[PDB]
Amino acid sequence: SIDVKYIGVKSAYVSYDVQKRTIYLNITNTLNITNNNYYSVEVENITAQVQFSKTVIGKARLNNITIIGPLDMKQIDYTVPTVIAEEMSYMYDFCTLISIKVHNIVLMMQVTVTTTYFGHSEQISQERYQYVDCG
Amino acid sequence: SIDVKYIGVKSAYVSYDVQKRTIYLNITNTLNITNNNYYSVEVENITAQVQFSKTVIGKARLNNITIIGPLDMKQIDYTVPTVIAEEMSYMYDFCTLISIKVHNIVLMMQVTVTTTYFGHSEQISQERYQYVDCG
Amino acid sequence: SIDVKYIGVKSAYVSYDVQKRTIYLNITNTLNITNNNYYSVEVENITAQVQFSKTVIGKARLNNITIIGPLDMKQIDYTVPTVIAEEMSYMYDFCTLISIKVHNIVLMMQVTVTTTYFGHSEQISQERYQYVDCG
Ligand SMILES: *[C@@H]1O[C@H](CO)[C@@H](O)[C@H](O)[C@H]1NC(C)=O
Ligand SMILES: *[C@@H]1O[C@H](CO)[C@@H](O)[C@H](O)[C@H]1NC(C)=O
Ligand SMILES: *[C@@H]1O[C@H](CO)[C@@H](O)[C@H](O)[C@H]1NC(C)=O
Ligand SMILES: *[C@@H]1O[C@H](CO)[C@@H](O)[C@H](O)[C@H]1NC(C)=O
Ligand SMILES: *[C@@H]1O[C@H](CO)[C@@H](O)[C@H](O)[C@H]1NC(C)=O
Ligand SMILES: *[C@@H]1O[C@H](CO)[C@@H](O)[C@H](O)[C@H]1NC(C)=O
Ligand SMILES: *[C@@H]1O[C@H](CO)[C@@H](O)[C@H](O)[C@H]1NC(C)=O
Ligand SMILES: *[C@@H]1O[C@H](CO)[C@@H](O)[C@H](O)[C@H]1NC(C)=O
Ligand SMILES: *[C@@H]1O[C@H](CO)[C@@H](O)[C@H](O)[C@H]1NC(C)=O
Ligand SMILES: *[C@@H]1O[C@H](CO)[C@@H](O)[C@H](O)[C@H]1NC(C)=O
Ligand SMILES: *[C@@H]1O[C@H](CO)[C@@H](O)[C@H](O)[C@H]1NC(C)=O
Ligand SMILES: *[C@@H]1O[C@H](CO)[C@@H](O)[C@H](O)[C@H]1NC(C)=O
Repeated sequence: SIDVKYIGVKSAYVSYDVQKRTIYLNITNTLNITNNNYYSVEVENITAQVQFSKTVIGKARLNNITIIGPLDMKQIDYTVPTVIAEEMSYMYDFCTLISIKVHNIVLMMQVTVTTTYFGHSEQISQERYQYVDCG
Repeated sequence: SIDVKYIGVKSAYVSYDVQKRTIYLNITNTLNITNNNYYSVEVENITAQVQFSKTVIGKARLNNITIIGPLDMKQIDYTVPTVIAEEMSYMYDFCTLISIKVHNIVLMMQVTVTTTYFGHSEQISQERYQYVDCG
Repeated sequence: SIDVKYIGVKSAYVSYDVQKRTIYLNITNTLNITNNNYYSVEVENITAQVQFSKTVIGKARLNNITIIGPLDMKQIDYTVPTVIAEEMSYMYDFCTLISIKVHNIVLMMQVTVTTTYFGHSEQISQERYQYVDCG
């Protein structure tokens, strides 16, 4: 949330990179670094805080009632066939893949019916994704 | 949340990288580093905090009632066949894969019906993902 | 949450890397490092804190009632066949795999019906994932 990077290959503060087939002959490198860093993140100052929830019921009739959670899956159908016939023939199935429901990165976080939240929360993702490398 | 990186190959503060087929002849490297780092993360100051929940019921009729959790799976069908016939033929199935429901990284975190939360919580993911490398 | 890295190959503070087929002849490396690090993470200051939950019932009728947990699996069907016939033929199944429901990394954390939470909690994942390397 402050100093988040995505760095492909090389990361450095001071880099004297030298690579194939070079001459580094009579150099006189000199450095003088002062890199102070003061972090005061998420410092808080609270005198009072109240999280109050009340429920009063009385002399009431509560008939057929449903409270359903956030995500519901019902009557979901995946009906993928694969019929292959061959009579005096040549078939060369190379790098053939059939992909059905699939995830890689799944993060859920208090997806509820009732929630009273105070504070800090976050979700950070960094990857190098690559599905198929079919050479 | 502060200093999160994704670094591909090389990470350094001061790097004098030298690589194939080079001459590093008469150099006079010199360094002088002051790298102070002060972290005061998540320091808090609370005098009072109350998490209050009450429930009062009375002289009430509560008939057929359902409270369902966040995620419900019902009547879910995966019906993938694979019929392969061959009569005097050649078939060369190379690198063939059939993928049905599958996860890699799954993190859940207090996905509830009722939640009273105070404080800090987060979810961080860093990977190098690669599904198929079919050379 | 502070200094989390994902570093591919090399990690260093001061690195004088030298690699194949090089001459490191008359160098005069010199260092002077002061790398103070002060961490005061998660220091707290509380005078009072109350987690209060009460439930009062009285002279009420509670008929057919269900409270269901967060995740419910019902009537889930996986019906994948694999019929292979062959009459005077050649079949070369190489690197063939059938994948049904499967996980690698699964972390759950107090996904409940009722929860009163105070403090800190998090979930961190770092990997090098690779499903199939079929050379
Ligand atoms: C630097 O090095 C080269 C070597 O080829 C030399 O000829 C030259 O006199 C040097 N200079 C100093 C200032 O040392
Ligand atoms: C290097 O940095 C320090 C930091 O104050 C300074 O006092 C000094 O003059 C600088 N130069 C040299 C040659 O040390
Ligand atoms: C708020 O400021 C500082 C904390 O950073 C502290 O000196 C002061 O007393 C705090 N206020 C109260 C009411 O505690
Ligand atoms: C509502 O009540 C009737 C009978 O009073 C019942 O048949 C029906 O199933 C109830 N509603 C639901 C959604 O179940
Ligand atoms: C640096 O090294 C080279 C070696 O080829 C030499 O000729 C040169 O005189 C040197 N210079 C100093 C200042 O040492
Ligand atoms: C190096 O850094 C220190 C830090 O204060 C400084 O006193 C000094 O002058 C710098 N230079 C040398 C050559 O030490
Ligand atoms: C808030 O500020 C500092 C803690 O960082 C402390 O000196 C002060 O007493 C705190 N306030 C109370 C009411 O404790
Ligand atoms: C509601 O009540 C009736 C009878 O009073 C019952 O048949 C029905 O199943 C109830 N509702 C549900 C959703 O079960
Ligand atoms: C550095 O080493 C080389 C060896 O080839 C030499 O010729 C040169 O005089 C040296 N320089 C110093 C300053 O030692
Ligand atoms: C190295 O660092 C120290 C730290 O204060 C400093 O006193 C000194 O002058 C620096 N240089 C040398 C050559 O020691
Ligand atoms: C809050 O600040 C510091 C702790 O960091 C301490 O001196 C002070 O007494 C704390 N407050 C109370 C009420 O204890
Ligand atoms: C509700 O009550 C009736 C009889 O009073 C019963 O048949 C029914 O099964 C109840 N509801 C549920 C969901 O079981």
